Amino acid sequence: SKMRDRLFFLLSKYGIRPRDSIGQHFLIIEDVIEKAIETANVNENDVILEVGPGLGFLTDELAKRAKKVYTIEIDQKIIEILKKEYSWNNVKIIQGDAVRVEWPKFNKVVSNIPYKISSPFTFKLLKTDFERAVVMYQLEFALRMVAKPGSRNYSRLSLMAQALGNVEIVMKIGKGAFYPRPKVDSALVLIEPRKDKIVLNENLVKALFQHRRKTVPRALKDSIHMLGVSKDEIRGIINNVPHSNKRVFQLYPEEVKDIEEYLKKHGIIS
Ligand SMILES: NC(=[NH2+])NCCC[C@H](N)C(=O)O
Ligand SMILES: O=S([O-])[O-]
Ligand SMILES: O=S([O-])[O-]
Ligand SMILES: O=S([O-])[O-]
Ligand SMILES: O=S([O-])[O-]
Ligand SMILES: O=S([O-])[O-]
Ligand SMILES: O=S([O-])[O-]
Ligand SMILES: [Zn+2]
Ligand SMILES: [Zn+2]
Ligand SMILES: [Zn+2]
Ligand SMILES: [Zn+2]
Ligand SMILES: [Zn+2]
Ligand SMILES: [Zn+2]
Repeated sequence: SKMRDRLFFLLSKYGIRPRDSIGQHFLIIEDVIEKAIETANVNENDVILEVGPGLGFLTDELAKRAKKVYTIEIDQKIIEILKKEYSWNNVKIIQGDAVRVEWPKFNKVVSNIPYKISSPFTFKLLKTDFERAVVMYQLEFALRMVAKPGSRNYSRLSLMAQALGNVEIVMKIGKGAFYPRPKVDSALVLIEPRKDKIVLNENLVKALFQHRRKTVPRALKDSIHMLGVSKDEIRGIINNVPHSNKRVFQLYPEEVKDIEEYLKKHGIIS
């Protein structure tokens, strides 16, 4: 393992630990890096966003092919290492939490995504304008992203992915491709924005999917009551909601949109 050795050499050169966070797993196989890049069709005109460059193995490959790369890294020591170890003309390193910082404009994402931020990063991405995202997640998370309405793992993530994106698992990635080796496989995921998006009210979606096992009427009565309004105000309106015979985890985007329009009509959503 050429690149695994390079990892050990760099780690010890700067005397740094393999992880700043329990879920840090460096991508250390060149063919997986190149597969991600080729899946994304990275070319000389692309502006790329990466999150968590680590010791910069994917960043390096991106920089050779892309017009510009923005890479977001929380750890200042990692950043110092990237700056000393590489010579790129076309990489802007953004210090901070990728979930919290403002993103530059980009047309593509090519990134390994730490599991700890997989969910908030993906919700943020789905709300941005991009042409294509090729990202690596833990396999179970990727399977959540492509779950179908009514499956056990269909969640708010699944709904928004279906509503806003076209998502494909391109392949599994073995745990052998990272150091340290994770306990589970990863997956390479391709995301493109839907041309005809189903744009859903985020507060409604969160309210419904708080307790996704609940019936649609119960989920709404409970969530709206907890906002601070009397049950008496909303009981009859909620009892006549469309798709009331479903549990929330069975709802298609199209059905959530119906609920939203009904709720706006009845003064429950502003
Ligand atoms: N495994 C893959 N490369 N799948 C490619 C999907 C391409 C995508 N649906 C598009 O509209 O461009
Ligand atoms: O701790 S690693 O398996 O995300
Ligand atoms: O090509 S990278 O090593 O600056
Ligand atoms: O493909 S998993 O079994 O490493
Ligand atoms: O996309 S919103 O539901 O976080
Ligand atoms: O909260 S009021 O509408 O009874
Ligand atoms: O069933 S809803 O799309 O009218
Ligand atoms: Zn980091
Ligand atoms: Zn190469
Ligand atoms: Zn689980
Ligand atoms: Zn619950
Ligand atoms: Zn009460
Ligand atoms: Zn329905």
